[PDB]
Amino acid sequence: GRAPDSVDYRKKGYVTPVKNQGQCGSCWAFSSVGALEGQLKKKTGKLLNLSPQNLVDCVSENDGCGGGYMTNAFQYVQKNRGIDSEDAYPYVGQEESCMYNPTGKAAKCRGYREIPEGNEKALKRAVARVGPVSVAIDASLTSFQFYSKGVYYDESCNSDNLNHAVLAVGYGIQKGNKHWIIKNSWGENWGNKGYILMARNKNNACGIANLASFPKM
Ligand SMILES: *[C@@H](N)N(C)N(C)C(=O)[C@H](Cc1ccccc1)NC(=O)OCc1ccccc1
Ligand SMILES: [Cl-]
Repeated sequence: GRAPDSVDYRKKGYVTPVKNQGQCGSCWAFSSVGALEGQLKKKTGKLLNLSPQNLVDCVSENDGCGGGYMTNAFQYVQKNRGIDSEDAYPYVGQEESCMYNPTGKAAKCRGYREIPEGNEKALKRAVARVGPVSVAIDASLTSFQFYSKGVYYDESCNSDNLNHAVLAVGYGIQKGNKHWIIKNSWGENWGNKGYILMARNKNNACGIANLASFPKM
């Protein structure tokens, strides 16, 4: 196909530093801003930390630290005509009243698109064509908690048990094992400096391609 065999948007400067969401159920907000940060770098050449807090406080269809959908975050940025920067709307790991200000607007959104349910070929073509893509996974296993290196594969991962939201920032192959390059929001001391390589084309391992989406900019 058109899509490269390997792409790593970290090497292209599309990916901001790894964040830590803390105990707040804001994985959906980190996943959403990571996809928007990628599109902002692609469309403008600038990499900026965007505000997950803006989403936690202001996306009324989501439950703040109580969880949320990435699609509701992209719909909010579009309807709201903006999202603020992290720097001036910082992450405080607790739900507060919405303090969105358009003077601090750092990005806009024109809606979102969904990858077809369970289609890893279509997720690869989207990551190649678009950039980083928001994904939901089964991150429930202790093997995931203690991940260090290599390509994560666990036969106990359940593609119908989506319980965490992360960001696919590329894909490739390592020691013969195809992978997705996944940015987590558990800080830089988790995983491989905050990243995990997750098995690719292993029958939608951990449900990586079951609820993937990206923003239009
Ligand atoms: C992350 N820290 N966190 C608590 N999670 C697991 C969520 O927020 C999940 C992420 C997710 C997204 C899509 C599919 C599967 C999992 N979202 C979630 O639990 O949404 C619940 C919700 C509550 C209120 C309004 C909308 C959704
Ligand atoms: Cl979602």
